[PDB]
Amino acid sequence: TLNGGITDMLTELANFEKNVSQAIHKYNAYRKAASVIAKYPHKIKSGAEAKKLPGVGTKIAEKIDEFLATGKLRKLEKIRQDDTSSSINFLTRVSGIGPSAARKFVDEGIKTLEDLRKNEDKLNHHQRIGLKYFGDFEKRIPREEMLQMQDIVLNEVKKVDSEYIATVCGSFRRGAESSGDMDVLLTHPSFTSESTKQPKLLHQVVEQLQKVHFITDTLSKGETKFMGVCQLPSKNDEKEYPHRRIDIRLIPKDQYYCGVLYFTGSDIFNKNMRAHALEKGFTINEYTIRPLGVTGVAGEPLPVDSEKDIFDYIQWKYREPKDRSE
DNA sequence: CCGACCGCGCATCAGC
DNA sequence: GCTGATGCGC
DNA sequence: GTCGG
Ligand SMILES: Nc1nc2c(ncn2[C@H]2C[C@H](O)[C@@H](COP(=O)(O)OP(=O)(O)CP(=O)(O)O)O2)c(=O)[nH]1
Ligand SMILES: [Cl-]
Ligand SMILES: [Cl-]
Ligand SMILES: [Cl-]
Ligand SMILES: [Cl-]
Ligand SMILES: [Cl-]
Ligand SMILES: [Mg+2]
Ligand code: NA
Ligand code: NA
Ligand code: NA
Repeated sequence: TLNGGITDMLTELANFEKNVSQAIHKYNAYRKAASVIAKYPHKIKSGAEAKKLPGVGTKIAEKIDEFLATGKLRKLEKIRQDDTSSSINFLTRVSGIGPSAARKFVDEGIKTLEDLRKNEDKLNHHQRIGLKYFGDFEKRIPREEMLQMQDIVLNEVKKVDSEYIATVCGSFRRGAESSGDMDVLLTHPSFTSESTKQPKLLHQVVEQLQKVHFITDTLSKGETKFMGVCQLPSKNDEKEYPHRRIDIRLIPKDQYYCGVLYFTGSDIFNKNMRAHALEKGFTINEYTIRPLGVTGVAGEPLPVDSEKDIFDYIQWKYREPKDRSE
């Protein structure tokens, strides 16, 4: 919040480039700058001071001067007044509707929450659930509620097979007092990078969760990735809790650390760390860390027995989850 | 300059 | 049916 | 939009 004005501005510019301009790199450029400045322990007094941080170049430096001077940015004021941009931005807030779909809907006159509702026939399954819970997915989840959700999931998973290990990751694992959703890493001895000794490993869990009415909907589902909706049970006479987004990722047991590193994030932190890995000659995904051969082709998985082993490989001092919130 | 910008699962489409 | 490109998301 | 070679 120290530099909240500036970071909000950069985020708005990032989302604009992503949703309207469909310019992913400009999007990521603004995000990075926002991230670097959010972490900066001083109240920025000028663009120049900001340019000193990696990620802030000449352009963002100017915008920061304009912002610090007037408390606003013309580029944004104009964008806010543009109907197409505003429409596209709004629609992209529905889960399942990205930049393309949003622009197409607008081409059909479907630009508001009202238009989306009377045109359900024009939405795929995911987008349909996104609209249904449009308001709920906008609410944050207090950590207290994340703890109740954690307890349900672990206990339910345990009932299916005592050997399943479910680990809540994402911002929750990073210690956040509130999370946008719940992220669950799931492992089972029958599933290793070596073999899948038992089928329906993810299915059984999803099934058990739906049975106790925890999982309410399904956006998408595969052998290793589940993307849906869940809701805590409410007591007698009390207003029921909001529906929450939930992701469940089944990863080979023997590749847990690369998996938990990945799911703990943050997303930006992962991008920076993977980028750094490359510079050091490695490549990192959710399954392994491999060296980059002379020809650039990835080599064989390197042995890993902790998240720290991954950090060491790329010559980075270990960073506890709570400090990976970039 | 100017090329790189992390890496991957699922849903959906077009071409065969 | 399949493979691959594209959208969307984590 | 920013950066490093
Ligand atoms: N390499 C990558 N990894 C990624 C990426 N997007 C997401 N992720 C990883 C890291 C996230 O923590 C994790 C969960 O995804 P989530 O969106 O839930 O992020 P949280 O950190 O939990 C913030 P919250 O608002 O939900 O509290 O998935 C990506 O582009 N590239
Ligand atoms: Cl771009
Ligand atoms: Cl503004
Ligand atoms: Cl691992
Ligand atoms: Cl791999
Ligand atoms: Cl921590
Ligand atoms: Mg999350
Ligand atoms: Na800079
Ligand atoms: Na969306
Ligand atoms: Na998530």
